Parts: sequence; structure tokens; C-alpha cells
Amino acid sequence: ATLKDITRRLKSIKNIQKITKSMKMVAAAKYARAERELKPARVYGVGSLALYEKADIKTPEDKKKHLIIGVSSDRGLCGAIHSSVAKQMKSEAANLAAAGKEVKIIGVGDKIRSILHRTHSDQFLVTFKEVGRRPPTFGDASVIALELLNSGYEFDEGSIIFNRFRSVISYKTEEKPIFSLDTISSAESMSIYDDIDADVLRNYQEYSLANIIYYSLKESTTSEQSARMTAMDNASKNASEMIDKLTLTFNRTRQAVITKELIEIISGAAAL
Amino acid sequence: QMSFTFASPTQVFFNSANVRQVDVPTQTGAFGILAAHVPTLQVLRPGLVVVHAEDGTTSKYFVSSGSVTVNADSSVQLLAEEAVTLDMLDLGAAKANLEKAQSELLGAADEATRAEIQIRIEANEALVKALE
Amino acid sequence: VAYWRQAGLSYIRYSQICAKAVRDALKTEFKANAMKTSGSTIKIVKV
Amino acid sequence: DIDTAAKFIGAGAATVGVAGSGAGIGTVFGSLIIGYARNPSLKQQLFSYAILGFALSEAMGLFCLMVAFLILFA
Amino acid sequence: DIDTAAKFIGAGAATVGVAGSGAGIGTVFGSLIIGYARNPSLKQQLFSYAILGFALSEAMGLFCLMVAFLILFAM
Amino acid sequence: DIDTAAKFIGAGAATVGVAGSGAGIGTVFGSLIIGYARNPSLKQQLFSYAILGFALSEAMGLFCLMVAFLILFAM
Amino acid sequence: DIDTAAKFIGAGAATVGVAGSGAGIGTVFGSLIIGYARNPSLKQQLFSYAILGFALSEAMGLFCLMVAFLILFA
Amino acid sequence: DIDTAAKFIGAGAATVGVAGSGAGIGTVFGSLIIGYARNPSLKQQLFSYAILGFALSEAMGLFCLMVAFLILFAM
Amino acid sequence: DIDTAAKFIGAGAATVGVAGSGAGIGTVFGSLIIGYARNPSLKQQLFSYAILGFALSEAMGLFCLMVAFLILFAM
Amino acid sequence: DIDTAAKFIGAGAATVGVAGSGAGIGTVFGSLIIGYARNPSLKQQLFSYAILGFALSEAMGLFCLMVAFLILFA
Amino acid sequence: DIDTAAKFIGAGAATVGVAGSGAGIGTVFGSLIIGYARNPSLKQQLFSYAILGFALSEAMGLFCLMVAFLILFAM
Repeated sequence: ATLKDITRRLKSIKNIQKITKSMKMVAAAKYARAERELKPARVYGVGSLALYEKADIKTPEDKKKHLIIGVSSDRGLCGAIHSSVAKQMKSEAANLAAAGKEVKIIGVGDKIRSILHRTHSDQFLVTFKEVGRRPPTFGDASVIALELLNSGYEFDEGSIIFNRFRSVISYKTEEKPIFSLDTISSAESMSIYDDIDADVLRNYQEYSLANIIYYSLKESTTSEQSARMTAMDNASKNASEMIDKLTLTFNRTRQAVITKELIEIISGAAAL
Repeated sequence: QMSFTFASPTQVFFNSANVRQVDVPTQTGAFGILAAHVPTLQVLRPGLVVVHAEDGTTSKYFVSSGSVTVNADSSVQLLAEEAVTLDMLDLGAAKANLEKAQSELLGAADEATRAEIQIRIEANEALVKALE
Repeated sequence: VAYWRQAGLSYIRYSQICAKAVRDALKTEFKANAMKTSGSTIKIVKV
Repeated sequence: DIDTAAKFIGAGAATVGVAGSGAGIGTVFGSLIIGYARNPSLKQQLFSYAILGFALSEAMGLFCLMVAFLILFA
Repeated sequence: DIDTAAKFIGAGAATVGVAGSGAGIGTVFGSLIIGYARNPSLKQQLFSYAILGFALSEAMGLFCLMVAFLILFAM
Repeated sequence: DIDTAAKFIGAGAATVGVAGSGAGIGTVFGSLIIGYARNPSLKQQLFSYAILGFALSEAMGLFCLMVAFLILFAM
Repeated sequence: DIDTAAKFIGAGAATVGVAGSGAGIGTVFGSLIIGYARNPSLKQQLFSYAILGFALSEAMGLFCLMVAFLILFA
Repeated sequence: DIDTAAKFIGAGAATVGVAGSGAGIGTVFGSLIIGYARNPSLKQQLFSYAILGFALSEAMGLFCLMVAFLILFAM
Repeated sequence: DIDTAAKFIGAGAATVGVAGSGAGIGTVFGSLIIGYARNPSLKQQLFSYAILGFALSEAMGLFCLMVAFLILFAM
Repeated sequence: DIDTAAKFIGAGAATVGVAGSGAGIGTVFGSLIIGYARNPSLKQQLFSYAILGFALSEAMGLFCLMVAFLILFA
Repeated sequence: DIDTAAKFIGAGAATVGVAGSGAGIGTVFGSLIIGYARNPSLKQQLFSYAILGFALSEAMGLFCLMVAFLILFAM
């Protein structure tokens, strides 16, 4: 079409291709770091969850108050992960509210708050930002657990909802339980455990909350980085093929312009 | 037999390996765990855990705090926020920081601040005894 | 019940304090790479 | 009679064997309380063992008392 | 007289056995205190077991007192 | 008078029953110490239980003491 | 003969040794209750050791009783 | 003499009541050691409780000794 | 003779000292039960210590019994 | 006279008060073992408390022996 | 021969005091079993404390036996 418009389009799409290539490179480096960092964090999280796996704890149905935690970031160029965790959060919140249980939300990341602001924002206790700027570390888990316990909400049962990382391209939105001490001490399945006071359990639960939060942060960061990698790779390939088509169109337009200009010049020379 | 897992957030020392005896320091009191210990759920206090390997060999690690779980089926998970090999610490630094911490110990602003500083002294004292 | 439970602390603060007091006693070469991945970069926004 | 006297003091001496069984019963019920405060779910087996202990230490206390009554009337 | 001497000596020897009951109540109440300090919510049941043990040690304490009084006063 | 002799011997062999009260009160206060150590936040109730156990064991010892004094003074 | 008086006093004196058996049985079964409550999964070895302590305490208890009767039956 | 001889026998028998106080003192201080080992942060109050425990075991197991001297010296 | 009577008296009094082996064996095997309850992997060494303690209380049980038999016959 | 006979009896009775002190010493050192095993870093203070408890429960039986020797030779 | 009978009865009543050492040795070895079950790696130190408790209650056992043989033989 118009030569200058097509030129600007070609230049802009070239910019898009190379900027998304740069983003893919930085995301590949970040994911390479994150996988090695996650490798022992898996062992740590599994070791934490071992107790609640070995002991078949359940839910004292009469208890109402409930927590839902969603772990994501504040950056949103990777797409589907925030939507998936948000969808799981909406499903659980709706179901448990339909079960007549006071449901509260803590969203780790700006994207959870953004995608649940219009509808469920009244139920949030605290949201945290500046996650994903730096690789997550156990101090972030500590501060999140502190802001949870210090808050004036003594929940009865919670659920952390994150993306477990499977492969460079595979992530699954999983959800793991979080138990209050009232559930733990009022379960007759765990009575076998010896030398546990009513105060040892406070410490153990306050620590395992941070443990599960840290595990979720590690898994979510790894899965997010891999998702951003693959999304940028797909965008780069689409931009490359679109540039390939636009180059052919540009060549055709330039040949047409040359032909028309020579035709007009020869006609004007023939006129005089 | 035992299936032991010693883990810090940034490091794994035993990944479901097997050992003969693990002497852990806990808040209520240090104790040793063997092949069929009774299930316990202790939390940790700054100390050193010694791990007896399958042979007569032994190893030591300083754990700042954390949690020890002894499952019914002899599975043991010892998680520590900062567990460092015993050769990664300075006696001079530990002594200096303990002395300083006690130097503002008497300046107890509020009970919470006194508790915070005094936990600093407790960790430093346990570390120094680990190295003295 | 330990003296930090009366004062109004949690086991998270106890763990943080003990971990930091271990931090300061590392061999100065090891403190360099133990400082990285030991911060708290989360920012809280209220309601 | 000297022998009636000896019977009386001998029965008195046989009576002091009840103290040990009393202490044993106190200990067994104390440990029953401890165990219940530790594992309330069981309870029934703790009480079965505690009644076994109570009856069985009372057995020895009554053995002492039967010796006393044999001294008195034999 | 010898009868009035033997009765005194026998009563003195017989009233000892309630030392066992004293020790039993001491152990019972100490265990009550410990078990209530461990898991206080079971207070009423712990107290029921405590009074059971106390009465059941007083049983033999009173048995020793009754044999002492039977020898000393009536026979 | 052999009766006076037997009164002395009976009182001597009767006052020994306070040994049980001594052991029981020792046990009560020791278990008070242990229980209060485990959790110091209900020292009040632990002390009340300790007082009650003390009173019971002391009174059981006082029974032996009063039997001794009753044989010594009265007959 | 005063030998009957000696036999009666000796029989009354020996049988207080059953106080040790009473205290020992109370302690053994109390510790059995506590150990079973602390760990129910071994209530066959806790019980074997409890009956073994039974045997080893009743051995000396019946030694005291048999010495008492031998004194009565010398 | 006979009655004085029985006074001596009665004093010897009466002094046995010190055994209970000895056992109680042992129990109290053993429990202090255990409790302190569990909680060193209460040393002061634990020792101040054991002082009362020892005092009330001693002052009550010494009545037997006092009455032993009462029999021996001044009837 | 009165010495033959005192032989039986002293034997019956000396056999009283087996109650200490009583408390001893009871405590040893009860504590073995508790120790094996907590740490079953140590059963061999726990039982070895238990046999050592049982033998060490039985040693004094036989001390008392041999003294009794000495007073009875071998004097 | 009969007086020396009763002095013998009184000494032989008063010397048994030492049994309570022996049991108390056993209790103090046993709880010292348990307390040291629970918290190995308090060694010195635990040993000091054990020695204090020994001194007291020792003096209690030592005065039993003192009264026994007083009766025996006075 | 009244002294001959008194010697026998006094030695018989004197040998009872070994009961305290029996109970004490039982207690120390039971506590050794428990504390070795809890913290096995302190085996050596626990054993060096058990030997001390053993010997230092055998002290009082030997005091009672020495008094008993003193009465029996050496006036």
C-alpha cells in the first residue's frame, strides 16, 4: 500500500521482533537460574508437607472461617498463569461462600489483585507487591507469614493456590491446604505424636505456613519464567513470519511504484 | 530403618538418605533419633545437630532454627532456616557479636526489644559453645 | 512458653533473629554469597 | 498371757505391710492420670491397666492383712 | 498388766501403715498437677481420677486405722 | 509399770507414720515444680492444687501424730 | 516356751517386706500406663516387660512371705 | 531400769520418721533439677518453690525427731 | 534360750530390708518400659542397663537375706 | 542391766532412718541424670543443684545416725 | 543373756536400712535407662553420673551395715 505507511509498519514490527528476542534471552537466563534454585526447594517443601501427608487430618465441618492465598507476580507479559490461578481462586471462593463460609483472600502479586479487584476486592485482607522483580527468597515467605499471623484474622483453614512447575512448557495450577492449630490439636489421628505441648504446635504451624508459602513462591516463579520464555518465543516466531510476508508486500509495492513512475515519465516525454 | 531428610531453603544435605542416629537440638530439649523413634514434632533452637552415617562416621551442622519431624514410619525431616557446616563460622566474629549484643542488653527499650536482643545473645552463646 | 511468647513474638521472628545472628558469624568470604538470597523485598499495601 | 501379747504385737507388725501397697496404688493412679493427660483417645485401655494395677497391688496389701489376721487367730 | 501393754504396742505398730496412704495421696496429687499442666482442658476428668486415687489410698489408710482401733479399744 | 513402758514404745512406733506424709508432701511440691516449669501461665491453679495436696498429706501425718500423743497423754 | 512369741513377732516383722513389692508393682504398672499412652504401637513389648518386672518383684515378695512362714514353721 | 529402757526403745523407734522427710527432700530437689533443665529461664522461681517444698518437708518430718527427744529426755 | 528367740526376732526384722530391692526393681523395670517406649531401637542396651540395675538391687536383697540366715542358723 | 538391752534395740531402730536418705539421694542423682540428658549445656548448674539436694537429704539421714550413736553410747 | 538377745534384735532391725540404698540404686539406674533412651550420645557422661549415684547411696547402705555389725559384734 502506501510506501511510507508500509515503511513505518515494517520498522515497527522489526522493533517488536528484536525487543521480544531480547526479552526471550533475559527470560531464558532467569529461568536457568530459577530451575537450579528450585531444585532443593522441592525437597524443602516436600519435607514440610510430609507431616500433613502422613497424618490424615481432615476438616472440622462446623468451622467456618477460611483463607485463600494466590501466588503470582506483578509482571504480566506471560499471560495464562495469572488467569489460571485467578480462575482457581474464583472457583474455590465461590464454592466455599456457597457453603456458607467466610472466605478471605491474600493475593501475592499485583496481577491477582488486578484480576480480582472488580469483583472480590472487598474480601481481601492484605495484598503484596514487588514479587518477581528479584528472585524469591525465604525472607519474602517470612514477611508474608508475619503479615498473615499479625493480621486480625485467625483463620480455620486456608488454601494456597499456585502453579507447580513440570517442564519448560508445562505448569499446573495446584492448591495445597494450610491448617490452623485448632484443627491440628482437635484431630484424634495425630494423637500418637509425643512431647508436643500446646505451644510447640503454635511454633510448628507458624513455621510450616512460611514453609509452604516459600515452596509456592519458588514453584510459581519457575513456572512463570518458563511461561514468559515460551510466550515470547511464540510471539517472536509470529512476528518473524509476519515480517516475512510484509517484506514480500513491500517488494511488490516498490516494483509497482517503479513501473508506474517509468510509465508516467515515458508518457510525459511522448506528450512533448 | 530411618529415612532422613536434612534441608535448608537454599541447600539439601540429605535427600531421603539413610543414617544410624541423628542428635537434634530442640526447644524443649536435645534428643537423639534412631531407627524406630517415637513420633515427635519438635521445633529447633540454635544449636548443632550431629548425624551418624551408616558407618561409624559422624558429621556436624549448625542449625539456627527450624522444625524436626519424626514420622510414624521412621521418616525424619529436619528443616532448618540456616544450617551451615560447622567449619563455616568464625569464633572471633561470634565472640565480638555476643559481647556487643550483651553491651546493649541492659538498654532494654521495651519487652519485645529485650526479647529480640536476648534471642540474639542466646544464638550467639550457643554458637560460641559450639566453637568453644 | 518462652520469653518471646510473653513479649508478643512469633516463631517466625525467632527464626529470623536466630538466622541473622548466624549470618553475622559467617566467614567473610561466605557472607558475600549468603547475603544474596537473604533479603525481604516484598512491599505491603493496606486496605 | 505372754502369747496373747505376742500375738497382738505380731499382728501389729504384720499390719505395716499395707503401706507399700497404698503407695503403689497412689503411683498407679497418678500414672493413669498422666497417661490420660497424654493420650486421651485411648482412655479405656489406660483404665483397664490401671484397674489391673489397683486390684493387683491391693492383692499384696490384703496378703499382708491376711497374715495379720492369721497371727491374731491361729 | 501385759494385755494393756501388748495392746498399746500393737496399736503403735499398726497405725504406721497410713504412711503408705500419705505417700499415695502425695503421688496422686502431684501427678494431677503435672497432667493438668500438660493438657489443662481435661481438668474435670483429671480431677475425677485424682479423687478416685485419693479415696482408694484412704481406703487402706483407714483399714490400718481400723485394725489399730480394733486391737486397741475393743479387742 | 510395764504399761508406761508400752505407752512409750507404742508412741515411738506410732509417730513413724509421718514418714509417709513427708514423702507425699515432697512429691507434691516436686510435681508442682515440674508442672509450673512446663507452663508458667497457670501458676495460680497449680499452686491451689499444691495447697490442697499439702493439706491432705499433712492431715494424714497428723493422724499418726495424734495417735501418738493420745497414747502418750491419755490411755 | 517363749519360742512361740519369737515366731509370732518374727512373722509379723518379716511380712512388711511385701511393702516393697506393693511399691514396685505400683511403679511398674504406672510406668506401663505412661509408656503405653506415649506410644501405643508397642503394647506387646511394653506388656512383656511389665510382666517381667512383675515376676522379678513378686520373686522377692514371695521370698519375704516364705521366710515369714518358715519362721512360723521352723 | 525398765520404764527408762522402754523410753530409749521408743526414741529409737520414733526417729524412723525422718526417712519420709529424706525421701521428700530428694524428690523435691530432683524435680527442681528436671524442671530447670526443661526451663532454665525460671531458675529464681523454681528455686523459691523448692525452698518452700524443702521447708515444709523438713518442718513436718522433724516433728518425729522432736517427739523422739521428748520421749528420751523429759517424758 | 532367749538367744534362740532373738534369732527369729532378728531374722524377721532383717528380712524387712527386701522392700528396698522392691522399690528398686520396680523403678528399674518401669523406667526400662518408658525408655523402650520412647526409643525402641536401643532395646539391647536398655535391657543391659536394666539387668545391671536389677542385679545391683538384688545384691542388697541378698545382703539382707544372708544377714537374716546368719542370725538364724550360722551364729 | 536391761537398760543396755534397750539401748541396743533403740540404736538398731534409730539407724533405719537412713533408708529415707538413701532413697532421696537416689532420686536426686537420677533426676540429675535425666536433666543433664535433656539439656546437656547446663552441666555445671545441674551438678550444683544435685550437690545441694545431696547435702540436704544426706544431713537428714546423718542425724538419724547421730541419734543412733547417741542412744547407743548415752 | 539379755544382751545376747538384744544384740540379735538390734542387728536385725539395723539391717533394714539397706532398703533405702536398694530403692535409691533402683531409681538411679532407672533414670540412667530413661536418659540414655532420650540422648544416647551422652552415654559416657550418663554412666559416669550413674556410678556416682550408685556409690554415693551405697555409702548409706554401708553406714547401716556398719552399725548393724557394730551392734552384732563390737559392742
